[PDB]
Amino acid sequence: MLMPKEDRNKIHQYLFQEGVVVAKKDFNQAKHEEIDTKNLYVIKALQSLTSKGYVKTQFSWQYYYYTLTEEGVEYLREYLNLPEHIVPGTYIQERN
Amino acid sequence: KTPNGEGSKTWETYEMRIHKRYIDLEAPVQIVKRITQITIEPGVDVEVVVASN
Amino acid sequence: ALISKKRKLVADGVFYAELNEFFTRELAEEGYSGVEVRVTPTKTEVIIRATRTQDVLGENGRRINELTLLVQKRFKYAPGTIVLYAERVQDRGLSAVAQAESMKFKLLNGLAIRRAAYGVVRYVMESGAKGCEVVVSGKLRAARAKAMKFADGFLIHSGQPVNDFIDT
Amino acid sequence: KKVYTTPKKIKHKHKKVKLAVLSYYKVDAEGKVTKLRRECSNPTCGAGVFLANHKDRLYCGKCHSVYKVNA
Amino acid sequence: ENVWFSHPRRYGKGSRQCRVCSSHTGLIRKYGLNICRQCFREKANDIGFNKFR
RNA sequence: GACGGAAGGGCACCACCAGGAGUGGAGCCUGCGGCUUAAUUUGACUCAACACGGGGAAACUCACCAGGUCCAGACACAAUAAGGAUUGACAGAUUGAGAGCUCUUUCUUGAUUUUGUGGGUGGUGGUGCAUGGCCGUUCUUAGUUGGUGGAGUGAUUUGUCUGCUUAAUUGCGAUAACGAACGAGACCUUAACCUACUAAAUAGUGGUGCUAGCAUUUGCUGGUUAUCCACUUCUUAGAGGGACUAUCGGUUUCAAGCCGAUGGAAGUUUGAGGCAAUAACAGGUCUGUGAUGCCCUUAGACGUUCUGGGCCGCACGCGCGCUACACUGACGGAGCCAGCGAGUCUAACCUUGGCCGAGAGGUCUUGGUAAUCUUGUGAAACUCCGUCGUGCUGGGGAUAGAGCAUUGUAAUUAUUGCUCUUCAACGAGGAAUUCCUAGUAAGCGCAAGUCAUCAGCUUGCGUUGAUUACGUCCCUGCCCUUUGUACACA
Ligand SMILES: [Mg+2]
Ligand SMILES: [Mg+2]
Ligand SMILES: [Mg+2]
Ligand SMILES: [Mg+2]
Ligand SMILES: [Mg+2]
Ligand SMILES: [Mg+2]
Ligand SMILES: [Mg+2]
Ligand SMILES: [Mg+2]
Ligand SMILES: [Mg+2]
Ligand SMILES: [Mg+2]
Ligand SMILES: [Mg+2]
Ligand SMILES: [Mg+2]
Ligand SMILES: [Mg+2]
Ligand SMILES: [Mg+2]
Ligand SMILES: [Mg+2]
Ligand SMILES: [Mg+2]
Ligand SMILES: [Mg+2]
Ligand SMILES: [Mg+2]
Ligand SMILES: [Mg+2]
Ligand SMILES: [Mg+2]
Ligand SMILES: [Mg+2]
Ligand SMILES: [Mg+2]
Ligand SMILES: [Mg+2]
Ligand SMILES: [Mg+2]
Ligand SMILES: [Mg+2]
Ligand SMILES: [Mg+2]
Ligand SMILES: [Mg+2]
Ligand SMILES: [Mg+2]
Ligand SMILES: [Mg+2]
Ligand SMILES: [Mg+2]
Ligand SMILES: [Mg+2]
Ligand SMILES: [Mg+2]
Ligand SMILES: [Mg+2]
Ligand SMILES: [Mg+2]
Ligand SMILES: [Mg+2]
Ligand SMILES: [Mg+2]
Ligand SMILES: [Mg+2]
Ligand SMILES: [Mg+2]
Ligand SMILES: [Mg+2]
Ligand SMILES: [Mg+2]
Ligand SMILES: [Mg+2]
Ligand SMILES: [Mg+2]
Ligand SMILES: [Zn+2]
Ligand SMILES: [Zn+2]
Repeated sequence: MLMPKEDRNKIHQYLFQEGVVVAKKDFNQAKHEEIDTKNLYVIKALQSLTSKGYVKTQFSWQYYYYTLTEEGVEYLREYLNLPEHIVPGTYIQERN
Repeated sequence: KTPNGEGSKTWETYEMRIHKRYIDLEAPVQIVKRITQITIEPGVDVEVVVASN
Repeated sequence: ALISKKRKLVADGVFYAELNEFFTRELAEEGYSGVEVRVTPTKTEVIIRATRTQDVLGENGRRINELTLLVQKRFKYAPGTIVLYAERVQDRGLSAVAQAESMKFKLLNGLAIRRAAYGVVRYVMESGAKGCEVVVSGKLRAARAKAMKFADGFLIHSGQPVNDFIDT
Repeated sequence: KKVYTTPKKIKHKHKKVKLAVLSYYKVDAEGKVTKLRRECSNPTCGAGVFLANHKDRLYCGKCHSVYKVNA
Repeated sequence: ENVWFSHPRRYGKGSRQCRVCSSHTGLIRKYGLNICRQCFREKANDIGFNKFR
């Protein structure tokens, strides 16, 4: 999908530090939770990612519950140019 | 009872029963912080409201 | 807040019904059998009752860490107000939810319809159950759909104890 | 039902032709550069954009619709 | 950047949709559940609605 | 096995008798067919299509029709391309249009993309005669199969039954069958009963203070929320109690059971429901589903979106309902009686009270996230007091004109409410046909569902409350055996 570099870089930055990105299947919204871009700019960004691996997708009641896999860790590390030994989301804070 | 319009016109009903209690207890605040962490139960709402004013 | 009890208790049932299908689709390959929810202040408890909890836990807490994030990032919970607990179900072969998922994985691997049905009826009746039946509908080497009744045991079909003693 | 036996109706999309856009300057030797097509006073794009003069009207392509600059 | 493509959808059947499959026919507005009547029966046991009478 | 204008037995008011209110006749609301149309989207056709798809369609919904946009064609490969591979836009032109859709034009945007191949995605597209699921129906009637042992060379049969008794394959019993599994029954929910239990300022009463009016000899009728206490009779519902055909009198050879009386809140399975087997249908739904095989389509789109129109058009036929054909009634005052319910958070729901207005309604505030406020939903039929006096009348309110308002961005094909005026057909409905056995039929209104607004629909509830059976197989039709068959697509 044709989208500017400001909108796409706000998605992959939020995807790496959190792991879970959800988006209700509802258009002409353009303002949703914790992401500045449109609802359309979130869904088609990661739907471009599903056909090459790197992410797992479950539908779940029109809400699009997404799941990052271990292969998409290397792709977002090269994209954002973040250094190694910092993997957020996988390691638990204290016990559980 | 049917998803389509064909068939005899059979209707289907459902019900959910809601039960509600309230107990007035002139209690000190020390036993208030104990009674909330005890007697927990799923599907049960526990509300504590301010006094008569 | 400020929701009437004729709507809040209904929305709590929608909350259970919404999480029934998602933890069925996501935890399909882990032997899902049903959940229960326990709401307490400062910590909401959702018990994940499955057959195999190591695959739910994953390698040193990676999959169960994501399942807590799948809930609170859409349902608008604060971070740290929801904990999902994994629990292994007791006596696998007594709940028909996990045995229905076992029918799906045998047919996707290429196993025959007669052997996959007979393997479960021999498993349920030896697990300590009173009776079981397996009904398979659809086409079975045909262009026209049929139905077979693989029943074995003591099964009643009418009345109140149907709502208490069988899982469908 | 829907064989679409309507008339011709020749319609197409836009072009966005790649002409020599940045070949329009007035450079001198030793050493000054006199820039034609004078800029705007837009406080969002500071001294970077230009204006196109068609007929008694200078328009900014960066801003979308309505900013009237005349010369 | 879209003056077009929008329509007032604050009322009627097209204003809302079912939270199960986005169906517009046979929807329940009562009790704030918004389930269509075909998918309500498959999930009535999950919510707590049972058949007594 | 099916079917008999075959026999025996049994049952049903989706069957009939004794009846009740009807429909069919009239207007109108709505659904279907037909006709018409740019489109009048399309399923369903005896029960088991037709006020059905929860379908009370102004946009949306909608799939139809006439036009204009958008890519939201993932990714892979190849090619073009930083000297710009493509995005956006004013004014004018153009367009229904303040869509740059395209064009006159020259700034913009930066590889996120474009072109082609390959492959996906979407579809209320086709196929329910590829299906899953769910429902309807055959059966709302009592049926339904295995283990082992008998009969037969076998298909099969016995068990699963001559008789008697029940709503029932219910049982008593009889017996090459003996013991079991389903359905029925049981169970569950609700309506009825407990002057007993645990309790209640979110349910009520009594008493004591204050206080208003009438009689005044002590009274009577009301008001007032932490004044002050007691109680749980009603109302609410936790745990329980309670009919079991009990007791008694007859009847069948005892026995299962039936009938009558008394007692008792209740003696038709206490009344009414929920659940409801085996086998089956080319029953219905691909238009509930991101449940789905296959096929078609995939960009001047059978994707999606916007504007407008349609689904409401019509010489005619049918179905379900509404209002009526009055004086057991209309009309005007007055009497004034319920239950099942439902209601607003990051908003605009149910509405009391006070003003304005003939009404519709408007306005200012308040209570209630609810046994609290709306709400005692002081609803209608009804009851009283009057007018009316038989005349298509004052019964009937269809049709049609003008105006005032509400809902909504938008109401023209009048959304709907209100006021004036118009005031037709219809004088008890032919042949036929539907529903119903007690607080049921019928009359009556309310709430809820769909809902921004609109039922004349439907799901529940309450008020008033009959006549006539307590049977039979005559008609329609269903079970059990016996028998006939050239039927098995029965
Ligand atoms: Mg039984
Ligand atoms: Mg029963
Ligand atoms: Mg074409
Ligand atoms: Mg619209
Ligand atoms: Mg009679
Ligand atoms: Mg109408
Ligand atoms: Mg009609
Ligand atoms: Mg039509
Ligand atoms: Mg068509
Ligand atoms: Mg069709
Ligand atoms: Mg037929
Ligand atoms: Mg029938
Ligand atoms: Mg109806
Ligand atoms: Mg269509
Ligand atoms: Mg020019
Ligand atoms: Mg079929
Ligand atoms: Mg089917
Ligand atoms: Mg044998
Ligand atoms: Mg027999
Ligand atoms: Mg037999
Ligand atoms: Mg009971
Ligand atoms: Mg009492
Ligand atoms: Mg049956
Ligand atoms: Mg259908
Ligand atoms: Mg439909
Ligand atoms: Mg379907
Ligand atoms: Mg073309
Ligand atoms: Mg072409
Ligand atoms: Mg072309
Ligand atoms: Mg338009
Ligand atoms: Mg229209
Ligand atoms: Mg009179
Ligand atoms: Mg009167
Ligand atoms: Mg009265
Ligand atoms: Mg308020
Ligand atoms: Mg009350
Ligand atoms: Mg009253
Ligand atoms: Mg009266
Ligand atoms: Mg008729
Ligand atoms: Mg009503
Ligand atoms: Mg209504
Ligand atoms: Mg009878
Ligand atoms: Zn500018
Ligand atoms: Zn749905």
